Amino acid sequence: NQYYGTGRRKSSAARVFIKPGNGKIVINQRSLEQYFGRETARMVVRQPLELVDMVEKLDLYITVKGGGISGQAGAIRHGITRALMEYDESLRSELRKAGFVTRDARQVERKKVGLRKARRRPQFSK
Amino acid sequence: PRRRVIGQRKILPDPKFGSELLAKFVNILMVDGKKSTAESIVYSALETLAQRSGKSELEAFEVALENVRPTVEVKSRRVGGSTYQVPVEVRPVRRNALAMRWIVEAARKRGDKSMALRLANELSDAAENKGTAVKKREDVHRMAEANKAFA
Amino acid sequence: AKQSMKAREVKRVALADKYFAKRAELKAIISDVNASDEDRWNAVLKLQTLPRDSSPSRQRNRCRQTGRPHGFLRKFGLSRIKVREAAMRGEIPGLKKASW
Amino acid sequence: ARIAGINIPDHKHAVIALTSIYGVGKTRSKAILAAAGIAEDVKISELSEGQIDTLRDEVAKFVVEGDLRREISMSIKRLMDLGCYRGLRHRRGLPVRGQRTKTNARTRKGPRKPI
Amino acid sequence: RIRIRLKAFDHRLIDQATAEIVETAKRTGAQVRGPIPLPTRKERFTVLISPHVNKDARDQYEIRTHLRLVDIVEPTEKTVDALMRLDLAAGVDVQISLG
Amino acid sequence: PRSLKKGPFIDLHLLKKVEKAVESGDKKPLRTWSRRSTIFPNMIGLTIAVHNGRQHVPVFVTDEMVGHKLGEFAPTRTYRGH
RNA sequence: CGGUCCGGCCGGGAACUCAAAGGAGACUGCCAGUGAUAAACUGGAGGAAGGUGGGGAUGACGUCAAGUCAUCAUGGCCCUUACGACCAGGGCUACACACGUGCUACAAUGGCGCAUACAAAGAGAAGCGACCUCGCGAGAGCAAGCGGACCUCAUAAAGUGCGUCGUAGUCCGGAUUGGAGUCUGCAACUCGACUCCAUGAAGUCGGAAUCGCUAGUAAUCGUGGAUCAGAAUGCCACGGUG
Ligand SMILES: [Mg+2]
Ligand SMILES: [Mg+2]
Ligand SMILES: [Mg+2]
Ligand SMILES: [Mg+2]
Ligand SMILES: [Mg+2]
Ligand SMILES: [Mg+2]
Ligand SMILES: [Mg+2]
Ligand SMILES: [Mg+2]
Ligand SMILES: [Mg+2]
Ligand SMILES: [Mg+2]
Ligand SMILES: [Mg+2]
Ligand SMILES: [Mg+2]
Ligand SMILES: [Mg+2]
Ligand SMILES: [Mg+2]
Ligand SMILES: [Mg+2]
Ligand SMILES: [Mg+2]
Ligand SMILES: [Mg+2]
Ligand SMILES: [Mg+2]
Ligand SMILES: [Mg+2]
Ligand SMILES: [Mg+2]
Ligand SMILES: [Mg+2]
Ligand SMILES: [Mg+2]
Ligand SMILES: [Mg+2]
Ligand SMILES: [Mg+2]
Repeated sequence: NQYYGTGRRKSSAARVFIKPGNGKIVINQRSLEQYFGRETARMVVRQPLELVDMVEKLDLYITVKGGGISGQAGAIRHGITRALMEYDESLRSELRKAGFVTRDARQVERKKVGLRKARRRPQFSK
Repeated sequence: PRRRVIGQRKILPDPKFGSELLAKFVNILMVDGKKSTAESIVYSALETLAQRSGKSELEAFEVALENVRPTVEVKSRRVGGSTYQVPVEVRPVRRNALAMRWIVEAARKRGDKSMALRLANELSDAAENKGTAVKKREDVHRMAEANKAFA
Repeated sequence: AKQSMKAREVKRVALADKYFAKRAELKAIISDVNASDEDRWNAVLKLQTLPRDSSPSRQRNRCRQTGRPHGFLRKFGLSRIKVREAAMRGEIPGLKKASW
Repeated sequence: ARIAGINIPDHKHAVIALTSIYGVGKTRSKAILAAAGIAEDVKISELSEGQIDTLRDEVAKFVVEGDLRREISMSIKRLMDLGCYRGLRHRRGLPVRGQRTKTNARTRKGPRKPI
Repeated sequence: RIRIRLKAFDHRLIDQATAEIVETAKRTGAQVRGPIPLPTRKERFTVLISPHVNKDARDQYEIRTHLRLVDIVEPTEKTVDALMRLDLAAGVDVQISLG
Repeated sequence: PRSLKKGPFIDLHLLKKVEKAVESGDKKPLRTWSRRSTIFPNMIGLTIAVHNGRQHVPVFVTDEMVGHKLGEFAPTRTYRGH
């Protein structure tokens, strides 16, 4: 018996599995410190496990593919905040109050014609 | 903007400590989006300062920013046929936004060998009321009393 | 373009595709490794006597309708303007105006 | 310190220090210190003396300060004194390798120079 | 097994052309493996419009080659024959492939 | 430079002409409209005349020139100075 | 689940990411308040998305006799041993100077050397050309694989860790010049890109005046494509940090 999530940040797709346990964190068969560089990424990957009091009770299996180093952090954040709504469901009001259920609908914005970047003009003379 | 009165946006907290004050300060140290080296330089200098002052690591910062928050400053009007400066008071947010910007504008003008040292010096000096930060503060804070006849 | 240029192209392509047997049996002897170093000097003097236009480098893709040399596209076969005038009428299949 | 014609500074490392000669960069500067059995983060100071006694043997099998400058300023004068196109671009003082000179020939033409 | 590609430009004309193959295999026998939606190459093109001098005015067109693929597991004689009986409307390409 | 393993370039109409003109000796200046040939060592001591864009320019070829191609003694566009 | 060379590889499985067809979804629809009882607007509840959710596509009547007769078609006019047509070699690339647009820097938030992770969107038969060997390196040698979610191009770089460096025209910066080479190509002299060995200029943040940007935005980082036998620091695309 285990519960499941799925989250999408910028260009990533996390995939999270929750079991009751002691606190193990495995990502692509790596321990949590072996994958991520910065302590803010280790913060944001953990954040909703700290928010509710469920660090100790549960272990989790995580697979993530494609994206950047923030994409595969916000993706797992959205993944766990989905996957804990299939655990007790009265976590939902406080996760929503905390602002973790909303999937960020931001994405890279394309380059148009005659614009040297997405909105940067070229220069100007008279 | 002309019409839409708009909101000051949210921010992540700091990685290490837990204060949303430092979230602007790690951002103002930055060039070209690399927030990691900005997160590293600041958490080195906020240990070197925390050793040199003998205070706690979070508490060596606010009581050196206190000496560089202003209280009033000028803007410009020209209502009639004459430019006036005007001493207006400053808002509680732009207070800190000016404070954390003067320090970093100063700390890229020293002669040391590293950014950590250039910011630890610049915080110890503005913790002892000397330096290119509080001298700029004296200039801004004196252009109110040189213009209090305008209001 | 002018009415002579397209005649020059349909005179060039015939030679360049007719002599295609000899200019893959001179470059073989030239750019080989173990061949004769005194036949590699006659197979380089034949290559300047096969006629100059017979060469698949010496021809720009003219348009299939007008004759405009610049602004080609290889896939359609028509120029920069005569792809617009067909694709905004309907003669090229699947060619809807893109946005995304 | 005095190695192969002119002196070499001592405070710099061996690899960065040997480039002070005219005619060694960071390829021959590792060729010498790997064909003479020396490390690469010891200085000219705190070496020994026989190490210099064999380093001076290793360096002078190339062409160095005298020979390089005489050969280069031999070949330049030879290219001048025929009528070669590199010769005319030498003896006019204009770029030689086919640069655009409607603007921006400044490294050959010296300074910016009004009429 | 016997696999067939379907390429087209229009997904109201690829779907009838593949339902008239699944309802040929499932009328001469059985064991078709459905249509499987492969990737869709979008060959973009970007041209100018103005005949002389306007580098900041462009039209952008695309071509979206729709793929499909259909497998056939256990073929009889009439199962392979009633497929090569079948032609399809123009716009759709096929390429039969045993294995 | 060329690839070496193709050997040097020379036209046939100048190679056969120069092997005839050595073995007939005359220093009547040999003219050519082929300014792309690598000058060969048995062309040492000849008066040829390469095209430049307008007319031939005469070139008396010595030992020193034999690496180069025949263009580099015909400067192409005239220049005097502003 | 079971074997497992600890490589979803191999029996298997249809769950899941994902690939695509058809649908559900957002309407100021809902609770409150200001309103001229209406039009609306301000907050907040539910929701993944709040008021046009974020971008694109679409440019009214018309204007400056705007821009090209040199894409093509054209009304009149001018030429017809020439203003037509074939060929070799030159020319658009010259340079005393001025202006406009971009790239690389002037360095410690950074040079160099070693190890180490995470992308997206494209392209390919006269084509993309992995493996293996020779070469210090561009690349030649041999010959599988692929009309491609199969095979290639293809390694992402910024980053993270450990060193070295110590404010110098510098191990900063790569301009310019010499010697030796590789490839496509009938042919790189005027004129090709690229790699190695040398050379190491000008420049320490830039005058008056001016330019772009309101959130995945500006700022930096790499990759692909079109045109193309070879040849863009521009053009058009997509993502990474933010
Ligand atoms: Mg101007
Ligand atoms: Mg302009
Ligand atoms: Mg605005
Ligand atoms: Mg061409
Ligand atoms: Mg040197
Ligand atoms: Mg070098
Ligand atoms: Mg432009
Ligand atoms: Mg609310
Ligand atoms: Mg709301
Ligand atoms: Mg006009
Ligand atoms: Mg005209
Ligand atoms: Mg016509
Ligand atoms: Mg011609
Ligand atoms: Mg031009
Ligand atoms: Mg200027
Ligand atoms: Mg370094
Ligand atoms: Mg290609
Ligand atoms: Mg090898
Ligand atoms: Mg350097
Ligand atoms: Mg070199
Ligand atoms: Mg200087
Ligand atoms: Mg300095
Ligand atoms: Mg190309
Ligand atoms: Mg971007």
